[PDB]
Amino acid sequence: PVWKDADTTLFCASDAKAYETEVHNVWATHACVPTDPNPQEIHLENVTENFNMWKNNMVEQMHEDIISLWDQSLQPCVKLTGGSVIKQACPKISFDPIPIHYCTPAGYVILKCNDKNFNGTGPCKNVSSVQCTHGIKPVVSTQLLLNGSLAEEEIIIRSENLTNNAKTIIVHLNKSVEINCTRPSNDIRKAYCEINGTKWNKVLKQVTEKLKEHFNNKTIIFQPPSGGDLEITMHTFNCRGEFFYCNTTQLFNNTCIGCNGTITLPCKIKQIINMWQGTGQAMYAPPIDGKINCVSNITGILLTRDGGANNTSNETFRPGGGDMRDNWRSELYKYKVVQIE
Ligand SMILES: C[C@@H]1CN(C(=O)N2C[C@H](CO)C[C@H](C(=O)Nc3ccc(Cl)c(F)c3)C2)C[C@H](C)N1C
Ligand SMILES: *[C@@H]1O[C@H](CO)[C@@H](O)[C@H](O)[C@H]1NC(C)=O
Ligand SMILES: *[C@@H]1O[C@H](CO)[C@@H](O)[C@H](O)[C@H]1NC(C)=O
Ligand SMILES: *[C@@H]1O[C@H](CO)[C@@H](O)[C@H](O)[C@H]1NC(C)=O
Ligand SMILES: *[C@@H]1O[C@H](CO)[C@@H](O)[C@H](O)[C@H]1NC(C)=O
Ligand SMILES: *[C@@H]1O[C@H](CO)[C@@H](O)[C@H](O)[C@H]1NC(C)=O
Ligand SMILES: *[C@@H]1O[C@H](CO)[C@@H](O)[C@H](O)[C@H]1NC(C)=O
Ligand SMILES: *[C@@H]1O[C@H](CO)[C@@H](O)[C@H](O)[C@H]1NC(C)=O
Ligand SMILES: *[C@@H]1O[C@H](CO)[C@@H](O)[C@H](O)[C@H]1NC(C)=O
Ligand SMILES: *[C@@H]1O[C@H](CO)[C@@H](O)[C@H](O)[C@H]1NC(C)=O
Ligand SMILES: *[C@@H]1O[C@H](CO)[C@@H](O)[C@H](O)[C@H]1NC(C)=O
Ligand SMILES: *[C@@H]1O[C@H](CO)[C@@H](O)[C@H](O)[C@H]1NC(C)=O
Ligand SMILES: *[C@@H]1O[C@H](CO)[C@@H](O)[C@H](O)[C@H]1NC(C)=O
Ligand SMILES: *[C@@H]1O[C@H](CO)[C@@H](O)[C@H](O)[C@H]1NC(C)=O
Ligand SMILES: [Cl-]
Ligand SMILES: [Cl-]
Ligand SMILES: [Cl-]
Repeated sequence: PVWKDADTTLFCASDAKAYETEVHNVWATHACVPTDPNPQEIHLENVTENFNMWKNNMVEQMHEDIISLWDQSLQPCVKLTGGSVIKQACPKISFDPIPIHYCTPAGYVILKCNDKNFNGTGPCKNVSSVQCTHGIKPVVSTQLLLNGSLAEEEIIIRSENLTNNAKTIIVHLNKSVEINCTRPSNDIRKAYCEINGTKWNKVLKQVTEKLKEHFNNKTIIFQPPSGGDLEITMHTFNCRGEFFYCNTTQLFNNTCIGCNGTITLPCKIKQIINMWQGTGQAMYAPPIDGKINCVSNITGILLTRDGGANNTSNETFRPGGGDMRDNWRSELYKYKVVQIE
């Protein structure tokens, strides 16, 4: 037994099939080990550990991994960084995120919180020790968290500090909503996403009811973002190498709270991108021919609540995003690196 909170350089593991030209497979082929063929978490009886997803170095180390992965894979034709114009080739590559694991070196270990209602902050009773995390797809996106895990029971909200309106709110759905996005073949940048309105409006109600429990039964309002750049104002994600920008006004505004068809969101495949890894912009080539389709699971929402509403009866929320660290936080919340003393 015995341990103390600390961090160390982690290493990764994946099922990266060799020869596969998919850029996540080739990055994990040369940078990760094959996953443990025989894991085993030694359950710790009557233990109580304190976690903190918002102050966790694991998400920082995962962040630099995805920065590096994206930095070797999808290379932009022209990168406008720091005021420079570093040009390149931009071969249309194969893109499809693979689950990645994070495993302690000898001398350290990860603790996993098995409390089904754990919100990512503070005490946890059902603690267990693991050598690796689990298969985590590094899906880069804003507004909506796609292709992740779901809450095991009720809807969990996650925030470093709910009263602080500047701290991001992560909503962990206990049930996914299918997002189906397509770019029909022969405007080649014209695309759309289909969401079944009955599913979405239902879980959006459950979210608003759970959100009500954490704001003194205040009226909960869902409005679209208060301006900014397109990466924040629209649900942005990457599908088969193409950067999709989808207008989600029909989701935080169609407050059907004669409306339960299939919501069709408008989308544009953008070339000039505002990077998430930092710095500035990236210019990619026009989309590949053929039908560009990706069907993903909506498993989380990145929310931000308006400030000066203390003296009112409403709490308005808008979809957030931009810091991919919160995206990794959405799956690494239950994990925590401890060194054995
Ligand atoms: C977390 C921030 C990142 N950052 C920014 O400047 N921006 C501003 C930019 C527009 O304002 C949008 C950036 C974004 O999230 N882009 C994006 C790109 C592709 C896809 Cl697929 C996606 F889902 C999102 C966020 C720099 C800084 C080092 N970091 C703190
Ligand atoms: C604690 O979590 C583990 C993980 O599956 C499992 O044994 C069970 O859900 C919990 N144990 C108890 C005794 O409740
Ligand atoms: C989407 O969600 C369903 C049910 O929640 C699940 O069975 C399925 O495996 C998920 N798909 C992916 C790609 O994770
Ligand atoms: C999800 O959690 C909500 C609580 O906000 C609950 O009302 C609902 O029944 C749950 N649904 C599932 C499928 O777990
Ligand atoms: C998270 O859970 C802890 C312990 O149950 C509680 O003290 C804290 O207020 C919760 N935070 C949020 C944002 O729900
Ligand atoms: C009122 O606003 C301040 C910031 O201006 C914030 O610190 C405080 O938490 C708010 N009141 C409540 C009850 O949250
Ligand atoms: C949470 O936010 C409020 C509002 O600014 C602040 O007064 C309070 O100190 C914060 N809590 C912590 C633990 O920092
Ligand atoms: C996704 O949309 C395309 C185009 O509308 C359609 O052909 C396909 O059947 C849809 N799939 C799902 C699972 O909704
Ligand atoms: C919110 O409203 C419900 C009514 O369904 C009530 O039972 C509950 O106590 C209220 N919560 C708070 C924190 O006032
Ligand atoms: C999204 O579409 C609505 C119309 O439904 C429009 O008013 C809004 O400006 C669009 N969003 C952006 C960021 O342009
Ligand atoms: C949706 O929000 C936009 C502002 O972004 C506004 O044009 C429109 O009136 C809203 N829709 C509804 C039904 O209120
Ligand atoms: C709308 O929902 C009702 C049940 O609430 C269902 O019977 C009806 O078929 C739905 N409408 C459409 C067009 O699917
Ligand atoms: C949406 O999903 C619900 C299941 O929650 C289903 O009953 C309904 O028929 C779906 N509507 C459409 C238009 O696909
Ligand atoms: C989500 O997973 C599905 C199935 O693996 C895949 O087709 C889709 O492209 C993924 N979505 C994103 C945004 O990576
Ligand atoms: Cl191993
Ligand atoms: Cl060019
Ligand atoms: Cl309103």
